[PDB]
Amino acid sequence: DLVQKYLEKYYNLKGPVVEKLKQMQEFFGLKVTGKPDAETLKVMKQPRCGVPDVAPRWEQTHLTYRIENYTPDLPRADVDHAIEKAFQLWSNVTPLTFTKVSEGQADIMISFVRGDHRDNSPFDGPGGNLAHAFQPGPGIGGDAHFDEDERWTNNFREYNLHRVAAHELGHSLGLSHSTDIGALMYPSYTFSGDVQLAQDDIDGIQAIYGRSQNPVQPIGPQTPKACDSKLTFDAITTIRGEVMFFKDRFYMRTNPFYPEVELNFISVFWPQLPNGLEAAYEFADRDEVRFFKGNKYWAVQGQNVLHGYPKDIYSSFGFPRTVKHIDAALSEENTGKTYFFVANKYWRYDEYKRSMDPGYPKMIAHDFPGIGHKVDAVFMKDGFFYFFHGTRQYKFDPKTKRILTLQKANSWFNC
Ligand SMILES: [Ca+2]
Ligand SMILES: [Ca+2]
Ligand SMILES: [Ca+2]
Ligand SMILES: [Ca+2]
Ligand SMILES: [Cl-]
Ligand code: NA
Ligand SMILES: [Zn+2]
Ligand SMILES: [Zn+2]
Repeated sequence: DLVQKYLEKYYNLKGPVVEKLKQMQEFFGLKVTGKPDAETLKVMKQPRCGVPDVAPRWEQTHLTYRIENYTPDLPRADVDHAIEKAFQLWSNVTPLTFTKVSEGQADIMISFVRGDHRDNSPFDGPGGNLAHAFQPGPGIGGDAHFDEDERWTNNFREYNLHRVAAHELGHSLGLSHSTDIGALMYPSYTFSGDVQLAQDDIDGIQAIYGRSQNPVQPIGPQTPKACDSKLTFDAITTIRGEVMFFKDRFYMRTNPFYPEVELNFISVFWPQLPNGLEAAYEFADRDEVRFFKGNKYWAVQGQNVLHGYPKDIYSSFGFPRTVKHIDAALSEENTGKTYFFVANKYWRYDEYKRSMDPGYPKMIAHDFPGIGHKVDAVFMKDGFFYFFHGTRQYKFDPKTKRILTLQKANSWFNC
């Protein structure tokens, strides 16, 4: 149905359907069954690149491009900047250079087109297929087509032209789709903060064109792996009955439809949150989650961020200015007491009085023996405190002040 079309378009489906569906589920990290479960269908409905997921190089490293026409969605200058900046991402990590040409036939011709546009791959109206591009070669080789039926933006709203152009131009240069959800070359549209090459993208492009001569040696964000025993966390919170773990740009949480873990961008839920969260907790009575970075914090109700945030922590919680960031936090459901961990110390805040309890830079070591003097992340579940510090997870009883178990940080995951 949807399944048959998707597999035909993207998995070269000419039961052969069952095998193609398994291949699709493998690609997207779904449970490989060959059957169309609700998550599989969710993925199939995601806006994405029109290039298939299943099956060279420009000879020269100096390439030209031409923007044949411009979407009325944005000023021409924003279109030029979005495309220029996309070429720049790839040229930053290779010897490739790109020159914009204003007439004639370039290596890479860029256009905005609707439906049928004369190359055997028609677009499909708003959503679905957002764009496609052709592998290196003569004629239409290199060319990138954007579906004009999309609403193109220059910000976080769907769909950011710069983000999609960086992906399309990857194809133009010889790349194919990645299974890494952190990569620009992932098939489905994603957006998180500033568009950048993941390490997977850098590795893939350099394996075709080589490294740049820049003494830096540009690096990109690596995508966390749930079953990597070296996995550590930025922050963790309970949220409406489940536990969400945060690392860099991503959240992880258990999910029956994914064998190890559901891993996706934080921006799927909360685009306005900054990159690199430091702590998070739920205030259950207000149906609210709060995220901390530096001296600022953001409040959130389900998938929506509240107004007026960020707010600073000094005015809101009454920390002294000496506190420059918080390391971890949890709010205990039946008390309204929030514990904020800051290096080797902790504070207790009363949410209903909206002030710190008396007596409160206390030492973590005095009241939480055995977990060490620093906390990466913490949450509460069934009255226990689950402290994370590096690769180590402590299940700590606040009643007896004892460490029950000590496991890997990734132990909640089906590994
Ligand atoms: Ca479309
Ligand atoms: Ca061309
Ligand atoms: Ca448009
Ligand atoms: Ca932290
Ligand atoms: Cl935390
Ligand atoms: Na927390
Ligand atoms: Zn693509
Ligand atoms: Zn086309």
